[PDB]
Amino acid sequence: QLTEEQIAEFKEAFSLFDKDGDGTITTKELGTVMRSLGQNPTEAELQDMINEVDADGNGTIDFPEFLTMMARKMKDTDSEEEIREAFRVFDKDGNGYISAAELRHVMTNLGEKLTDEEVDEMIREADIDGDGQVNYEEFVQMMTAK
Ligand SMILES: CN1CCN(CCCN2c3ccccc3Sc3ccc(C(F)(F)F)cc32)CC1
Ligand SMILES: CN1CCN(CCCN2c3ccccc3Sc3ccc(C(F)(F)F)cc32)CC1
Ligand SMILES: CN1CCN(CCCN2c3ccccc3Sc3ccc(C(F)(F)F)cc32)CC1
Ligand SMILES: CN1CCN(CCCN2c3ccccc3Sc3ccc(C(F)(F)F)cc32)CC1
Ligand SMILES: [Ca+2]
Ligand SMILES: [Ca+2]
Ligand SMILES: [Ca+2]
Ligand SMILES: [Ca+2]
Repeated sequence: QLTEEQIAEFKEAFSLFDKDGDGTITTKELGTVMRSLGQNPTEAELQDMINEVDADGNGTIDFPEFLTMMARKMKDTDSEEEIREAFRVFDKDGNGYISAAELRHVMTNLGEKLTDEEVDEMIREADIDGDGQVNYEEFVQMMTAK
């Protein structure tokens, strides 16, 4: 079940979307985060994404709704392609490995300022074989909660 550590981590993640700190993520905020990741949704696709997670139907996502979404899990059968595309946003040089440098660049473009200690830790926790990098297989497992 949801650990307290995961809750604080998810609250941190929540703040990457909730730019203005008003406690809700709007389509505008979702749009700017997606664009920072090289994605380009239309105002309509942005609305569908919010509506899939919007529980009380008020058009925006508050922390409980985000936590709920984040809390839940699915198998790798759940669009391996989405995972593939996400991997590609990190693996900027296309070599098949996410380096600490690549992880840092992505985070910075997202507006998250990590030190060296934090980047290595994020890497260390996803790294299975111990080479200090995250390959696609390691990435998949991080995502599929297994
Ligand atoms: C001031 N100092 C700034 C950096 N933040 C957290 C750094 C990134 N971070 C992180 C890194 C290592 C170990 C735990 C965590 S919590 C966390 C949760 C989500 C994200 C995310 F957002 F990337 F998904 C990033 C982090 C801690 C406080
Ligand atoms: C049922 N299953 C669960 C719901 N979604 C998963 C996450 C929802 N959502 C989303 C939708 C489409 C594509 C990517 C994403 S990531 C994401 C990030 C933030 C939010 C935001 F902003 F709303 F918080 C909503 C989403 C897929 C379908
Ligand atoms: C639950 N247990 C811990 C979580 N995962 C590893 C998560 C590593 N990870 C991370 C770690 C702490 C805080 C936030 C994040 S988000 C994130 C994003 C990219 C990567 C990247 F790019 F390196 F792969 C790794 C992580 C492994 C299983
Ligand atoms: C428990 N089960 C719940 C669902 N997933 C959530 C996705 C992984 N994720 C993550 C992992 C550990 C700690 C914090 C986070 S927030 C986060 C932010 C970005 C990414 C990234 F990298 F994709 F950009 C991945 C994650 C984790 C495992
Ligand atoms: Ca907001
Ligand atoms: Ca809502
Ligand atoms: Ca790479
Ligand atoms: Ca590795």
